[PDB]
Amino acid sequence: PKAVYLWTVSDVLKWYRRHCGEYTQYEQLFAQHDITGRALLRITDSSLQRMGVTDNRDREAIWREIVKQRLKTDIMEIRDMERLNI
Amino acid sequence: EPVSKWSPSQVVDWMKGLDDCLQQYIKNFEREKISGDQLLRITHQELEDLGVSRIGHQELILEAVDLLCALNYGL
Repeated sequence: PKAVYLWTVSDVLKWYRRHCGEYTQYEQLFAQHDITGRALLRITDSSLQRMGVTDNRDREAIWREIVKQRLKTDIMEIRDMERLNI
Repeated sequence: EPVSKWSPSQVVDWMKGLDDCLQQYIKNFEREKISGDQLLRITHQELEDLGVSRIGHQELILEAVDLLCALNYGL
């Protein structure tokens, strides 16, 4: 399971389709804005708005997926780092 | 030298060490004469005005500034 910091825009769109699949109309905003993993770890609700996800409920749903992936990422990296110790 | 002291030419030399996809923005930073102090203070809106309309690209520049800022102040 490749770490998010290493995700290409392609890995981001695969992520999006898997988790935000019901909101497929915004998928191409992530391509157009060149959202890599590194950007995905930084963007905010405001970025999503600026990118073109104007609908509040759609935006909150996407934002909830982003936060969920960030938590998953953080946990798995901690688990990985512990295996290497130190 | 603290980053707040860098000249526009020093900011451009720093940018030249960043991702290949950000090299296209260098002409704009040069034209506008972005100094080290201005770079440490840079915002999403200033990047948009400098021609960085892709939010992915804005975030890569902001990531790099955040790292430079931490180094500057030895955090």
